[PDB]
Amino acid sequence: MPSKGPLQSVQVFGRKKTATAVAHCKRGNGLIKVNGRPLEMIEPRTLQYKLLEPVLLLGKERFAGVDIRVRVKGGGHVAQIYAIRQSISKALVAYYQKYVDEASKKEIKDILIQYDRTLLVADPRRCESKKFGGPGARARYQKSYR
Amino acid sequence: KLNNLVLFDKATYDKLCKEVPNYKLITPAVVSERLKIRGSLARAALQELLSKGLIKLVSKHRAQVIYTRNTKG
Amino acid sequence: RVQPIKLARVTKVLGRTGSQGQCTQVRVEFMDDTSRSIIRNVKGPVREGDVLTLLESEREARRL
Amino acid sequence: MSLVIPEKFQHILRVLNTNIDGRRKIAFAITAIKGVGRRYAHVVLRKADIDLTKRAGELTEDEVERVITIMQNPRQYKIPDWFLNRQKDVKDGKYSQVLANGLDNKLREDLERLKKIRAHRGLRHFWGLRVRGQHTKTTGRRGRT
Amino acid sequence: GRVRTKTVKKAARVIIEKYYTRLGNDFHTNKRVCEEIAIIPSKKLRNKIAGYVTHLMKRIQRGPVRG
Amino acid sequence: DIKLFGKWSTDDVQINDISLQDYIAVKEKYAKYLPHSAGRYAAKRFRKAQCPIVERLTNSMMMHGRNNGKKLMTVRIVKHAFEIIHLLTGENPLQVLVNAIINSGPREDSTRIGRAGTVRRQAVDVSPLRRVNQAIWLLCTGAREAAFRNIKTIAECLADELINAAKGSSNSYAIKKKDELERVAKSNR
Amino acid sequence: AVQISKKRKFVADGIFKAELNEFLTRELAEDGYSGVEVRVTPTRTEIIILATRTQNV
Amino acid sequence: PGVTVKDVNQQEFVRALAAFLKKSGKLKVPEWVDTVKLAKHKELAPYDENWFYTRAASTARHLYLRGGAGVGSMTKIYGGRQRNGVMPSHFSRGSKSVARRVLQALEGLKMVEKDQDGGRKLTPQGQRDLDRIAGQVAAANKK
Amino acid sequence: TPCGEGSKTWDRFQMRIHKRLIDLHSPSEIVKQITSISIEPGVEVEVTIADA
RNA sequence: CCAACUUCUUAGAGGGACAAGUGGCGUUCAGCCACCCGAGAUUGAGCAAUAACAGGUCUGUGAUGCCCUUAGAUGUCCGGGGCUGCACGCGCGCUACACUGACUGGCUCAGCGUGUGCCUACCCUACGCCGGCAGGCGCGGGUAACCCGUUGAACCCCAUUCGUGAUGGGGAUCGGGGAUUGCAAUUAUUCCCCAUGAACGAGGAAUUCCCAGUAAGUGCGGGUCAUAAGCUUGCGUUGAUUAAG
Ligand SMILES: [Mg+2]
Ligand SMILES: [Mg+2]
Repeated sequence: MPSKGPLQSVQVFGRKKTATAVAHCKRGNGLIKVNGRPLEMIEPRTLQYKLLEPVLLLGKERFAGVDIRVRVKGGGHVAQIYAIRQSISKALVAYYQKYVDEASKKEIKDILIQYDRTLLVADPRRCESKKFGGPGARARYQKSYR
Repeated sequence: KLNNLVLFDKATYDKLCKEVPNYKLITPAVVSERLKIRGSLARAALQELLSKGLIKLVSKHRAQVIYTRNTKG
Repeated sequence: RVQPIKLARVTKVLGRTGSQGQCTQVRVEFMDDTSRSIIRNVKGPVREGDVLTLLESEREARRL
Repeated sequence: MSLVIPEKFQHILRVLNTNIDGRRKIAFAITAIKGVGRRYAHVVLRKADIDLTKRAGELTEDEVERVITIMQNPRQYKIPDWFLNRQKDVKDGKYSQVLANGLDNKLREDLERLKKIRAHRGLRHFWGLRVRGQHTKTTGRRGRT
Repeated sequence: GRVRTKTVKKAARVIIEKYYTRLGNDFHTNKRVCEEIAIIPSKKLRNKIAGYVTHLMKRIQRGPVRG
Repeated sequence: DIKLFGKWSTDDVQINDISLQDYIAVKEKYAKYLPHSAGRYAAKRFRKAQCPIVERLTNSMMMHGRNNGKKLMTVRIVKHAFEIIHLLTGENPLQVLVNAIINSGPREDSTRIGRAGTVRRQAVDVSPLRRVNQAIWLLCTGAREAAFRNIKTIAECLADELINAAKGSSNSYAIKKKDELERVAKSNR
Repeated sequence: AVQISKKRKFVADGIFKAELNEFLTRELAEDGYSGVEVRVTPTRTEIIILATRTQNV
Repeated sequence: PGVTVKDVNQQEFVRALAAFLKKSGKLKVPEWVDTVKLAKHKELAPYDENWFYTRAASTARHLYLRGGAGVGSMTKIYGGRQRNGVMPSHFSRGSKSVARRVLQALEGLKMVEKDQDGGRKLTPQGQRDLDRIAGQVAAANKK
Repeated sequence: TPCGEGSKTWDRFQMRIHKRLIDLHSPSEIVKQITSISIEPGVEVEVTIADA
């Protein structure tokens, strides 16, 4: 039903080493999930306070006008939860760069930067390939002499 | 020092339910060296003191089951 | 022998020593007057502006 | 519900020739029977319709005798044919699960039968050498002087 | 590990000595100048010339260096 | 305000000894929710100082191959052992760990390549990062050779050794081995 | 016959270029050969020599 | 309100449906169900006694996520780590003719149906009753 | 190494072919004036069937 | 046309960082030290000089000089044996030596890449149905971003069983049986089952490899291939203590 104010919605991602994960954060009422299931029912569950972490220190009721859902492709069990974290870190930032003023973008980015300059900035380091004489990316095979 | 007596005698069980709910670090690897039981009854006896209501659960973890004494406050 | 074991803040890093770079050289100050100083040698990374602890105050200067 | 102990407790049992220890549970105590391993044990205890949880010192001779009977011959009690030890034995043709010292009867019986007709593998058991196609230039040293 | 090679310092002396009045103390201005005025093969040595240019746009604007 | 593992705010922990203030990092700027941070700590030095000690201690716990990449099993050991601390004392468990940094960090240790006073010759002092670096390591190794051929769980044995080192009564290994290095450095002080 | 895959198309015409290079080097050694260039057409196809002496070739 | 399987603890949803098919005894239990070893990459008999029911739950639960998974697609998901001892370990297939029996066990239970291609999807009779007991187990968390 | 002696070197000849794609609805007599317009040895273009 | 669009996928051009800005240094020289902006303020490898070693390879090569051998052939086909034999020593490498573990059952997330032939005949496999496993038959797709295939990998995680025992740790050794490969498995090709259960309880003198996605645990993928990986070469996951001398 495309009637009343459709598609007031930015789509913002987050990557770490393969795991790209994108939030299609619409206008709605307090709904965050990954692939349909809610946040607290996730695979790690020992890291259950670093994938709903930005909704903790920034707010539930401040950030309950949205119907975030995230699909995930790539990565691993530590990669994908930082990826959806980075997805819901900077999506509601970029929801605030456009559909309101930068008074609220300055309000939340200033929290997100001063704590872990890595919630919303991409991870630079990557796989860094093997070499042709050793077992790993730096090491060599064991040298013998006699 | 080995095969230390699964399936309690009567000389240890009357000591167990005397003060093992009383102290606070109630853990299977502690009650199996402070007593002379070899454990996996350490897991068995601890579950039924939780079943009676002498002790309280904290962990519910697979590698570490943590309990405490009764609230005497 | 019986002395209060004393915390101490450094002046400038004066370079490595100890034939392998495993000692540094810090020349601490003894927390009370700014003129009482002794040249010393600690091991561990420095970060100028720290406070290290002296087991005793009268040992040796590093000069042969 | 076993919380202290009953009045009786087989301190060490005695089954056929290998006395199983009384303070393990059943599937891991009867492994000492050379012919009942750890994997063969669980099928015995579940075709007997006994309970798998109890230790060794708390089964009386009613239940043990049904455990002893079906592991004495597993064939006629609905245990499949490619699960046994001496499948298609070369003196009978049948399927004969040996348990006791009879397992050591038929073990040497392979060695002496091959030693009698002078095959290659009969020579390798006779010699102080490996059998199953292993190299011996730089492995298998402490089995010799 | 920073110190720029001679073929940067040789090619960025003839820029500043011959085109002094077309230049100034902003980097992004000078990057388009050498883009247009000297045939540079790739970008990586291009702006590395222009780094020494602005470094000497703040140098010979004060003193008489070999200019 | 930070609720370390969902609980035990970093407000009450008073860093008291002045030699070891700005190298212990449970401070309000540098308190996290739980110790699992994307590191980047050995590209340039001296940013592994303001890293919170809860991060450093859980990283230095998995050592020997079969426990080498396993980080979300070595953090629940810190999550359980802080909780057992609250059983034995009823304390904000961060405060009792930083006293274990205080009471197990050495002061004196010997350095010389060649001929021997003990193996080294010359005892020197310690910068107030290296004795903290040796503080988090002495708690792990002192917990590790008391849980190897022992029925005791490593989460108990961690929780046993550090608060016994935090008081300090020559019972945990981080007191009886640390004072060995200080005494043999006094043998050639 | 029926057609074959793309990664072995590209070593087919690669090994086609390598072989007539080796033959014409042995064939045109005394005439200043200096390589060949191929053109593939779906008609009469088209190859050239780069010979120094266009007499003896 | 509207409750799916997805918003529910799917670890103990397995126990929610292993309790379900055991009590509603229409399921087809094979005769060899205790001499199995379960998918040769592991070397002991299964510790649970009614393991065939809790294996029948997950092959319904995995089928609700992705459609159309045949027998070989469902073998290679229950595979694990085969320790060959002194040689290094590997990954390996499950067992087809225990995955084939259990998918034929839901066949007579009428939760599953064959496909246009090869493979099996679960019929919407299968999705209407496991989400109801997903609603039953969700309200069991709060009570 | 053409022998077995050396110090364990390993060179990596890698070949990377690219590919693009274009549709047509057009009649295919003038498919012949798509083909014969460049001599161009460095292309490998293919003609998809016009049976539709 | 019975919808648009490019954030995520694929690339294509171009833009992007230069030590530019701010301070302290030094001959206000080249530059160094951190800070601010920033995705990033050392991404990692390929190629690589002059002059040489009596380095190795004549068993890659109809590259090759000379010598030797030339039909009772060092040519070459055919069957069998050996290239694998064991009082001993040496070098790479896997598994381990548990409780941070191991079982059993659940929950689970990837990248790199290969695939049917002029010769040479035999590939990737989905599915269906027979087997407690290894497997077997019919039906298909794929010359491939078109099919295998969103590559449901392992570690992990939660759930149970086991408790410091040479034990359910270890699985060498070794018996019997079952299938697949092929012209042939015997001197065990490989795979599977049941049974057997050795040292091994953290390692002498000495020594290697490496400092950021790095060491390492952890699997998958090529290459050799009919059967074939404890090897090698690539891949991703997990992921560090210590160092700036
Ligand atoms: Mg132990
Ligand atoms: Mg040759």
